[PDB]
Amino acid sequence: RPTFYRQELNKTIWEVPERYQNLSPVGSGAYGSVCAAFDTKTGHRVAVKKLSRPFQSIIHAKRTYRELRLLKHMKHENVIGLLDVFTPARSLEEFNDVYLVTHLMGADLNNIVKCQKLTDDHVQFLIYQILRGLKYIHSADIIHRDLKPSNLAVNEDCELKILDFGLARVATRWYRAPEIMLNWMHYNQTVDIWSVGCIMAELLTGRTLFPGTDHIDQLKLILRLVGTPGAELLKKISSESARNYIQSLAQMPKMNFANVFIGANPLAVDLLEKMLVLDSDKRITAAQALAHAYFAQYHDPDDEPVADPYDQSFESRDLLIDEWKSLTYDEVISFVPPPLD
Amino acid sequence: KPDLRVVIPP
Repeated sequence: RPTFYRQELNKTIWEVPERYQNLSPVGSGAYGSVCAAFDTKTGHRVAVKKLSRPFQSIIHAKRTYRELRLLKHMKHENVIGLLDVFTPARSLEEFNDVYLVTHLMGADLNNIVKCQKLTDDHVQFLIYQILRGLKYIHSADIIHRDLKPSNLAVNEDCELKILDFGLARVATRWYRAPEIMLNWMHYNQTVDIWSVGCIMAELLTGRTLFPGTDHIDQLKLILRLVGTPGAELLKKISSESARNYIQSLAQMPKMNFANVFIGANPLAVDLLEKMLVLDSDKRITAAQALAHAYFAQYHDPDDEPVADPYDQSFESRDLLIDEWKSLTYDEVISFVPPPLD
Repeated sequence: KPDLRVVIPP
């Protein structure tokens, strides 16, 4: 057990190991507050997050366990990993606070764009890394579910990492696939490919692609580009009311993407066409995208690793708050730090 | 590794 030192910031007690110094409140939310600090062990700055009452309810306890299990499993150059996880508690009996530590990479995609105009090269490398980390993630049967520019950290060398996975079950909505946004059916990994598509388009034209004011307004902007649903997709929509509303819409034909992204790399326009397909079963997968001509200068099959098996059977267990809490404690207890470089 | 550079805001 390291030596802890406790201090009060923004009216919140932070008790952490002495290795973390000069803690600076970076922000807060209903999830927990986050502090910026310098990690004297790696010599790198980091993000220290203190969870907000991890075990308030069965729901929260389980959600806490899911986040911890997910972060511990993530080991890839393009995905944020768990640098450290700790609790000042000396036993389960007193276990109550959970602290998560991750790398502070530089800036999110939005802050990059706001600073400079990107070259087609940058977009290539950026989208490539996104798909590279996504390939890793999807191979583990994990779906991020909330990809957007704010969840993309980029460093000075244009290197990228995916952060903040969606754990729950305008902005966000603008990069969401339609089957999710309106709960049309059980969705698959390709929802993230839909997000990548929206993000790529924005980087190329400097404009949000589907900035709808509300769900209906967005669905219309979307269906106007890709065309209205066909019978094949319709039969997949489980909601009878949903199907009913779709059929009520005035049919629309898919647009020629070349006519929307004038002046962009023909290869990037092709890739977009492949990602922005309305039927999720027809969208290109992460692995498939890495092999697309647009990324010819960065693609390397021997350097696009998949992940180990990720066991999610826990999602279907019905446990007591304290069982979920003890499970979480066990995970904290068994955490092995990443090799020092 | 790719010879790309980006400016990081303060």
